[PDB]
Amino acid sequence: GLLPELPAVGG
Amino acid sequence: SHSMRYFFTSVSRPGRGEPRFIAVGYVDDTQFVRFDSDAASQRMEPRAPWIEQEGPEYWDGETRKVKAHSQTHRVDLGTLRGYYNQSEAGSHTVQRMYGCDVGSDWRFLRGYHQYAYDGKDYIALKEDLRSWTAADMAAQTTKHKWEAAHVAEQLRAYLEGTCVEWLRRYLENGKETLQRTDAPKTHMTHHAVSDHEATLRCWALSFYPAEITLTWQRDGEDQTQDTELVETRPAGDGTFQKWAAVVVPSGQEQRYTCHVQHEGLPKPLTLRW
Amino acid sequence: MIQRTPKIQVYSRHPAENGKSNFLNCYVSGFHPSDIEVDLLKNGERIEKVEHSDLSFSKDWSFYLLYYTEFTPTEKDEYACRVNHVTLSQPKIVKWDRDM
Repeated sequence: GLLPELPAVGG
Repeated sequence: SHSMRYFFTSVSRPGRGEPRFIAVGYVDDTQFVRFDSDAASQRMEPRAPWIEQEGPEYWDGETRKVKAHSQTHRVDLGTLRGYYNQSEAGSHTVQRMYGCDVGSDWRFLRGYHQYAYDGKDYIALKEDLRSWTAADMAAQTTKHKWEAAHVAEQLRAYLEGTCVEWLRRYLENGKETLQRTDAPKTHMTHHAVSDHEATLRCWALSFYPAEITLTWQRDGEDQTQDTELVETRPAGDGTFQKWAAVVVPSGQEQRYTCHVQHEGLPKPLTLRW
Repeated sequence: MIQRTPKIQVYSRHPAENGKSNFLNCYVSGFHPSDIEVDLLKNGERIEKVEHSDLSFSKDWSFYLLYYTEFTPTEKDEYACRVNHVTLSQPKIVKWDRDM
């Protein structure tokens, strides 16, 4: 099961 | 020891449209899910029988999550094009891998979350799951952003908790395959290179997992010279293949032994011509 | 962007016997970027029913793909893998040897 919230490299 | 990993690749398409996005999920060396932005369904799709057990709410959730992942990578490509002062004309690639390992005890062992731009390290979560390796000054910007927003703690929560719980769930539901070792089917072949010399090749076929060691000895002593070890390759049915060869003087074939180490073998195997 | 050339292995899934159905594999690995053209050839002519795996990569970020087709080997028929990639001036052809 995937991460619920992926972090974006530019916030 | 077991692992769950997800791999993500996004390729920008400057000519027209949005990036090509491909996501794949693995338990150990078994791919179990995929998403492809160019496929028809636009859903997370199954790639192993044991995940098909999962009901509609799993597939809706994973589809929702994988699409959100897709958009993050699209936005990332834009962000990084700016950070690296690149034009809109070129195609570029972002890659991301994350996941968890559990030990023999089925308990959390290690977590990963790392990122590359155009095939070079960009940023990686370190083993402590509390700090970041930024390769360059572009990545340092992302590092300061992620430290201010407490991204590490959020990832840690998944990687030490939810990730391991999914892995455990999958290992049980797929136990018939995922917790079965397939020991290599071994044999040796003989190829006459001249009247004076011969190539012995030691084969390892149909093994799982992919991890394996093939070594040659002469008279019982590790030999490196005049050997050739190919990269382990997929058979296509979920198992793997590998070979190692040694060139020997003709008539001396009997001095040489191939040694095979694999998780599926209680004691290591020895072959001899 | 870095550019890594593909390593190529061409091989059958099972030990090859004439007249016995099998699978012909072309495994491409170690390459970057991901856009690559891979064809399986039967006596120089491209085979039409060729499938491939979903794009993934190794620890060092280099890509890998498996291209494959069902085939029945014979004594006479030549098989090969034709690969094109930005790292190559001309498309590279690797012939299927029986070993290997």
